[PDB]
Amino acid sequence: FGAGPALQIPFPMQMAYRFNGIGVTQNVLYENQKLIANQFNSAIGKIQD
Amino acid sequence: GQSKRVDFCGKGYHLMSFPQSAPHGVVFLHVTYVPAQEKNFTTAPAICHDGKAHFPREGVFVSNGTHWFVTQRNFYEPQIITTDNTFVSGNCDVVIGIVNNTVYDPLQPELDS
Amino acid sequence: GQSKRVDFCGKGYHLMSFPQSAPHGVVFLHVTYVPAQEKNFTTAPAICHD
Ligand SMILES: *[C@@H]1O[C@H](CO)[C@@H](O[C@@H]2O[C@H](CO)[C@@H](O)[C@H](O)[C@H]2NC(C)=O)[C@H](O)[C@H]1NC(C)=O
Ligand SMILES: *[C@@H]1O[C@H](CO)[C@@H](O[C@@H]2O[C@H](CO)[C@@H](O)[C@H](O)[C@H]2NC(C)=O)[C@H](O)[C@H]1NC(C)=O
Ligand SMILES: *[C@@H]1O[C@H](CO)[C@@H](O[C@@H]2O[C@H](CO)[C@@H](O)[C@H](O)[C@H]2NC(C)=O)[C@H](O)[C@H]1NC(C)=O
Ligand SMILES: *[C@@H]1O[C@H](CO)[C@@H](O[C@@H]2O[C@H](CO)[C@@H](O)[C@H](O)[C@H]2NC(C)=O)[C@H](O)[C@H]1NC(C)=O
Ligand SMILES: *[C@@H]1O[C@H](CO)[C@@H](O)[C@H](O)[C@H]1NC(C)=O
Repeated sequence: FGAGPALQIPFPMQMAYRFNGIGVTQNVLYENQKLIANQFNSAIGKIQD
Repeated sequence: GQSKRVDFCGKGYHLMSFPQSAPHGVVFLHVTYVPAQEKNFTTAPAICHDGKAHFPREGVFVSNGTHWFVTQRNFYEPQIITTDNTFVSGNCDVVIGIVNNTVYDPLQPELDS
Repeated sequence: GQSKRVDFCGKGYHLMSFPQSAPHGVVFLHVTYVPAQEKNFTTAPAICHD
């Protein structure tokens, strides 16, 4: 959305792209989706605290 | 050079730049690539072949309603999903959104004839 | 976007960021990837086959 028209994508499928962008394959996110989501939520809560 | 920094050298994916002298300054003409004419497709994190999960190597799985193709994420170039397009990373039990489809083997038809 | 600049947007491999307005400023929440639970292995530059 910052380089042209906004192209919709599911958030897990976008986190897959952002994992690929750092050198980690897509299956790492897809197989550990629940753990990654829980870690993200816990990190946000700890930021608030 | 070509910069990957977002919005550093123009709105869009930077292609190149041209300098021009101006009174007491410089003028950069930023030539950039902007996507256009979007189209909506049904997508899938992975495709479940026989007892295996296939993820696209460099691309994304889309569907035109009936068939499943693998394309590049920045330009609609649908390709038939084969073994060279994807890679196997286990079975179809841990991926949420895995879709049943056939991955065509590029070697077996030639070997059988 | 996603930046490959080191330590520009957090300690680790940058994944994403979220802006939040604050009085007379902006607060970025940087979501990054950090390796953990390392293990030792024996490595080799190349492998000689036939
Ligand atoms: C989705 O794409 C597939 C593959 O291109 C289309 O199937 C082909 O359609 C063309 C055009 O009618 C036919 O000549 C081919 O014989 C079809 N191939 C097969 C294997 O059936 C399909 O029609 C497309 N679907 C939609 C809804 O556009
Ligand atoms: C994709 O194909 C697999 C083939 O195994 C399907 O899994 C079977 O689904 C049937 C119907 O629900 C069950 O009776 C079988 O027990 C399943 N087999 C196994 C080995 O799990 C799966 O449901 C298909 N997926 C979709 C979305 O249709
Ligand atoms: C990998 O091996 C290194 C040594 O090559 C380990 O480093 C040792 O760490 C212990 C515990 O702190 C120290 O007592 C040793 O003196 C360290 N050795 C050296 C040579 O510095 C390291 O812990 C190993 N890593 C893992 C994850 O097992
Ligand atoms: C395993 O490594 C050894 C050591 O480099 C290789 O043995 C050499 O083989 C060549 C070719 O026959 C001989 O000229 C050398 O004298 C051998 N070296 C020694 C120290 O005996 C061997 O080829 C390697 N095997 C494979 C399959 O790569
Ligand atoms: C389909 O794509 C168009 C652009 O071609 C987009 O504006 C629209 O929101 C999409 N329709 C949906 C998501 O239902």
